[PDB]
Amino acid sequence: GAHLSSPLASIAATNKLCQSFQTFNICYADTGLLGAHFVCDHMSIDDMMFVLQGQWMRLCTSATESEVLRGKNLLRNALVSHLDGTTPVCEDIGRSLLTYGRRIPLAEWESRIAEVDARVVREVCSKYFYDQCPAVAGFGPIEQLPDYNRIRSGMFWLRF
Amino acid sequence: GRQFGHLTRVRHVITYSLSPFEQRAFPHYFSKGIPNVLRRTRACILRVAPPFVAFYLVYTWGTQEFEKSKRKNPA
Amino acid sequence: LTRFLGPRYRQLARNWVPTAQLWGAVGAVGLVWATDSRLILDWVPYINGKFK
Amino acid sequence: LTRFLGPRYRQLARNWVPTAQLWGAVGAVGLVWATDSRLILDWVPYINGKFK
Amino acid sequence: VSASSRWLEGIRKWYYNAAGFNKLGLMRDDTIHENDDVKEAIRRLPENLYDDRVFRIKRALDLSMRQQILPKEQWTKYEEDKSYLEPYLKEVIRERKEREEWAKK
Amino acid sequence: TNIRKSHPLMKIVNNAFIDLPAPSNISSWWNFGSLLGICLILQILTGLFLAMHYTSDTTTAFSSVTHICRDVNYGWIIRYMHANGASMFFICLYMHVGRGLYYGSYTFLETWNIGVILLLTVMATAFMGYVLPWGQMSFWGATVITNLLSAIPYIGTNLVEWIWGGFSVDKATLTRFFAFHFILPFIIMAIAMVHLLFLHETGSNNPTGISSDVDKIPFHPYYTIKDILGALLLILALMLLVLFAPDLLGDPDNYTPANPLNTPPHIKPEWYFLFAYAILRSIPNKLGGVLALAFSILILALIPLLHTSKQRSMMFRPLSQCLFWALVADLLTLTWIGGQPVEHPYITIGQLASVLYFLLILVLMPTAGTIENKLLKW
Amino acid sequence: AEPEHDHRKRMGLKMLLMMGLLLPLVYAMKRHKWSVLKSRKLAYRPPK
Amino acid sequence: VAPTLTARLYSLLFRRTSTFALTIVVGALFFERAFDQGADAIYEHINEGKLWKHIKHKYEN
Ligand code: HEM
Ligand code: HEM
Ligand SMILES: CO/C=C(/C(=O)OC)c1ccccc1Oc1cc(Oc2ccccc2C#N)ncn1
Repeated sequence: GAHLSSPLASIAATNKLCQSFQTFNICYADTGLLGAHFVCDHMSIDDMMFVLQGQWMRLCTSATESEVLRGKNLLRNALVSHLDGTTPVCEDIGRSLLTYGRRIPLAEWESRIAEVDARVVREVCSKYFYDQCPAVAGFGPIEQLPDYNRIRSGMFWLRF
Repeated sequence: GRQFGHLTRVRHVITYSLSPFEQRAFPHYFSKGIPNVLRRTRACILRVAPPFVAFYLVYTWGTQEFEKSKRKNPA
Repeated sequence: LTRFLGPRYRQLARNWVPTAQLWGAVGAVGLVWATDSRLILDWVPYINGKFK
Repeated sequence: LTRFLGPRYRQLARNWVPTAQLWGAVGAVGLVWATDSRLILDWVPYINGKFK
Repeated sequence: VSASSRWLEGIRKWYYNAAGFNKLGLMRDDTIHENDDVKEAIRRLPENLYDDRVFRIKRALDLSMRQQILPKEQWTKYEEDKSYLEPYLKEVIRERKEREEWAKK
Repeated sequence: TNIRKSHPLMKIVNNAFIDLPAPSNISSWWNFGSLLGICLILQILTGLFLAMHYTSDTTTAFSSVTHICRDVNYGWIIRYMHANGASMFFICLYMHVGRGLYYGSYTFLETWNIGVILLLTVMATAFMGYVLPWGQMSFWGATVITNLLSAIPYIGTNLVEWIWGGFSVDKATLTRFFAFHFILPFIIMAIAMVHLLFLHETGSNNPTGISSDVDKIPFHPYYTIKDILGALLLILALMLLVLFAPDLLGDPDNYTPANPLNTPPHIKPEWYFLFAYAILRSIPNKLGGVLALAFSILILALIPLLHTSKQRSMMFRPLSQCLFWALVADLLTLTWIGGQPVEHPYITIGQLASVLYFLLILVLMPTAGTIENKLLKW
Repeated sequence: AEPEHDHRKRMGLKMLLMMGLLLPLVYAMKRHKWSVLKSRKLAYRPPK
Repeated sequence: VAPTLTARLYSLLFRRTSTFALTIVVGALFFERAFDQGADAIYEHINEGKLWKHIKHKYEN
């Protein structure tokens, strides 16, 4: 509920701003899709866009040491919890050999995770998120879904 | 006052849009533009012009008749 | 008062410091240009043209 | 226009006629008193006191 | 049926073409002013007609904005201008007129 | 949360200028609403800087205006900006009203009716504003128009002498006209606010007269940037006048001080009153003059009750389109006749255009709408 | 009668030269933002 | 010229709204000098000799 670490998650629960959201980093050869998906009431699309976009921007300009350690910790946990039993590991062997050419050992993933301070997050986020044109897909009761120009406008901060 | 999300019921309509940074502002400015203005002039000249042409005649005659009224050839 | 004193806030200040510096430059050059403040404008090469 | 023409409306008019008459009296005496309209006020006994 | 009644029909086809809503793909009933009887008739339409109506209005507002018109073949033909609102609107006015006859006695 | 929505002040700004659902398809003819607001602000800002130097007495009324243009630092720029801004305001009022008539926007009963009150108030302002320089046209325009109120039965002469502060347009008339000219634009702005309150209730109409609910776009950034471009065009037209032709739309007699004993050869308004000035001289009766003169503007309040068409807009209405342009051309005829003397061809065609104006609104356009319905089997 | 004459012709040139730079530029700004709507494509997909 | 003049202008000065405002402000100062004088110079050519600035040397002391 209200006590959740993530600002978007906490505001979304408190103000009943959605039924769900999820971040993603879909990977392809030399390209991919990076952002969020959410499902919400017809009247809640605008606030949801605002609160999410503002989060991308907060992180792009003003990410902090503590929250970045949490993100590192969630990832360490995500990576270890995922590689549990023969089916996930065999999948990781097959996929990694096609996409990386080798199997990247868990110690190396940790090494590459441990490297990521706040300065890294806001630089890397800026490279991809800051002042970029999004791909937007909308379905359902979408009268309140922001106009593209306004979404595009939420991709930068006038304050920064 | 009404806001978005409370306006009306719309079903089964897909809108495809492009970012302004991916597309040009003046796509075919003169090539598509010039034919279009001529087309909508043609579509309206029969409704807009015939009152003005009528005023022009009532103006041109009126001004002419005003000048040639004070002067007189016999005493 | 005491609530805003911590490691995160020092980071948050450090993060917004180049930005708050650059807005000061915007404000200054903005004020200098708008008033035609001669004291500062006597130093700049092309704008110098106001020979008494 | 044609919708307001019927027995009920004739009754409704008859019902509000003494009222609409009395508001006319309020308006008239109101206007007469506020302007000091001499033409009408020359007729009333105590208000008559304005000897030229 | 008649030579001059074919002429009233040809003058009507002329006006229809001059009105030019068909150039924007609209049907006649799309173009009606929305009063209380009209609002109710739209409300009373089945799903398929309402959805088509919405799209035709959507399309014409889009064309209006970009100051375009449809290709000639895609114009609503006078002969096939389906008067979909007619029986609905006639029924709403029928109902209103009754209420008004009742409000009279 | 977005503070644009929650904050009591910003809430209004968001609902009025930012997040307001606006039709996708509104013409350049919808621009004049914002342009009128620019013109009202422009008039307040130029008018005030003039009031910082203007004297309200018959003695140096003319001299203060001279002092502004001659001695006051860039005073000439402000003075012609105000005088041309008043005309700019009037070109806009007319496009705006015409747009309202063509597109059926008058069916917004309250919005439109508040706009009729708005037109009368801007007219009353400009009339009083013109007296202020105390030129020949300033005085003689004032005497020729106020004297009409004499024609009202019984009340008549008492009214004129109450508006006059004496027995003619004198010392007192110049002073009170300044007071009323100072207060009116603020009362205009407050009515313009109530105007917009009533508009936001329904939102804007559009060139088709069909509802735009299915295709609404946010006011920002579409109508923000379109109103910026439109204002840049209004500044172009205003600054073309102020900086190349400052005396074009004005009368030369205003450049000589007022003289109650000497009447000028011609007595003509600025272009924006010429149509109505023509209607007045067209009818020989005194009272019939003023009653046709009031009916010249007050008629717009009847226009909604004279709507006969099954459709809102004239977009799909060719019979009505011709009779509309006839009204614009007829008003241009009345404009021409207003600035002309009362001799032979002009008396007849003047009153011919005058009877046409009223026939076109009261009888002709309500008939075309009925026929257009019959043609669609409606 | 018109002492300002020379000055108004001067700023008038500056007015025209500025508007000649600003008019196409504000037009291009409006045209940029509006291209989202001008190139938008509609498709109507009603059920079976 | 290897990345475009516009590409290097976005990277250095248009990314941050701070440097965007700064480039507008610094660009407004330098534009005012080049324009005011440049338009005055054009005004000199269409009114050659007619102006007091050309006459000046006639009445000296
Ligand atoms: C004091 C000058 C006036 C100002 C500041 C003003 C303000 C505006 C504004 C901002 C709009 C919205 C934008 C637009 O549609 O143009 C508008 C629309 C409207 N105004 Fe005015 N207006 C004034 C004069 C008038 C007059 C004289 C009338 C009628 C005699 C009028 C009646 C209307 C109507 C009917 C609309 C609705 C147009 C529509 O959206 O379809 N207004 N007004
Ligand atoms: C509704 C907006 C306004 C309109 C339509 C308007 C109209 C006019 C007109 C037509 C003139 C005479 C033009 C001339 O001969 O130069 C004038 C002059 C004047 N106005 Fe206004 N005005 C408005 C706003 C105001 C306001 C708000 C003030 C007070 C702050 C004001 C104060 C003056 C003064 C002092 C003059 C006399 C100086 C002069 O003639 O240049 N005006 N105005
Ligand atoms: C003091 O005179 C101001 C004038 C003015 O501002 O003209 C634009 C003016 C100058 C010369 C002659 C008359 C003048 O005043 C007027 C005033 C006037 O007022 C109305 C305008 C529109 C509709 C009705 C009326 C009335 N009554 N209609 C015509 N001329």
